[PDB]
Amino acid sequence: DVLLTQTPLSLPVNLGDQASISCRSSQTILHSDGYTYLEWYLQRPGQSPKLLIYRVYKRFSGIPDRFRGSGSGMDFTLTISGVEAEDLGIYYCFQGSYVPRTFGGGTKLEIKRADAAPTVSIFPPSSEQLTSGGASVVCFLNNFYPKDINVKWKIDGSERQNGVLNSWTDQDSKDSTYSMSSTLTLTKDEYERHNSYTCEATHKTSTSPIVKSFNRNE
Amino acid sequence: EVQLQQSGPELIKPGASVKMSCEASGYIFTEYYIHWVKQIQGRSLEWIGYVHPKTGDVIYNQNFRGKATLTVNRSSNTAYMELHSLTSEDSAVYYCARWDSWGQGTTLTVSSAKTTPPSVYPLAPGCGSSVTLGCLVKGYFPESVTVTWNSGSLSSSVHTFPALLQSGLYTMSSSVTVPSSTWPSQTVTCSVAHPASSTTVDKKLEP
Repeated sequence: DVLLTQTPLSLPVNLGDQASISCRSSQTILHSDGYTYLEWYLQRPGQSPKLLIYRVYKRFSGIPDRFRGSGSGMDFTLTISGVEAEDLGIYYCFQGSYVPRTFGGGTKLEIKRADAAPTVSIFPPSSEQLTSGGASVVCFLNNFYPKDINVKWKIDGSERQNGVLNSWTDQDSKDSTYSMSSTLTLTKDEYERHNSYTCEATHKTSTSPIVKSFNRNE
Repeated sequence: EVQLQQSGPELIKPGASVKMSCEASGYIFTEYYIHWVKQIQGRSLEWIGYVHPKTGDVIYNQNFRGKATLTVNRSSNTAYMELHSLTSEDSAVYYCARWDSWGQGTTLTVSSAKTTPPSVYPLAPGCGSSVTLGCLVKGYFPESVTVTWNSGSLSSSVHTFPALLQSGLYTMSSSVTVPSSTWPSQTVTCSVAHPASSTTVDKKLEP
């Protein structure tokens, strides 16, 4: 089978600047009929992949001229100049010269912006929830940049790791920030044996963590 | 113009089979190939095969031999793919695609767990000046759910956090940030829709 390898895996780029994506194949994509069936696709979040380029360079109808494809043999390149906000997504290369047909692993385009500290909101377990015998403490870490962030839970001043689950959003299409939700799930009995619950957000925007807490007796 | 309409999402027991459809319209069905593609976790793409529509001949990816069976119904402009002996590894989004256009995809979940309706709990600030509200959607199966805030009037200031697994079931949340002026002077409501269980839950968040 012919393997397609894309570099880089994630391409952070400023808007208006030029982005270049590499696609290298283990074998030559030149088919015996003289053609090279290499294609480029874009998949925006929540949508199906859409065709950008086919036969190495030919732009699909309705594709702006800032997308340009080039290459031959085993080396191919997709160039975007300059990047617009609607170009956010994952770019794949694809060969149709062999059986089986294969895709690249994908290149995630990322829009660069100024650093932003997260907005941290902590939520005690809803009273509706305690009837089930469990308690989930929710912490939202919204609209921060860059995407690398760390959350730490504390119960009565001591770090808690059991029962913590985290979910990260993709890059926001409007302000280019990232958000994160952290949930500490305990039993109702354990939740009521403790007073203070703390959500600590460690981000590169400060050497000190952002601390949001509440006291169960309040 | 060209359009491929795929069948709805599927929840199938392990070891059973399933057949998904791909209805084409807006062109001559016998003129263009219909490929089938598998996407893992919304990223890794794998080409399964295509079918010669007129002659019914099929070209397969050898890795999917014995796993997928591609057919067409020339009369109804529909392509079919049948997946046999399903395992949890077959859980993915399956696309049918012309060289020109792709289908919206068919989500397949392979699990013995049955459809589970979600528990919904409000997230209101405890006892500046933007206020962040939320709704926790916990313990549902399978994907997916949709959390709509104020009938969609609030969309820009919403964060939809992707679902994670928790004790074999899915858990997701959704936040909305509004001016402290808006709430609780005016009503803020999250609407959780879980089509797999035919469930709609509306929560009016209270201070």
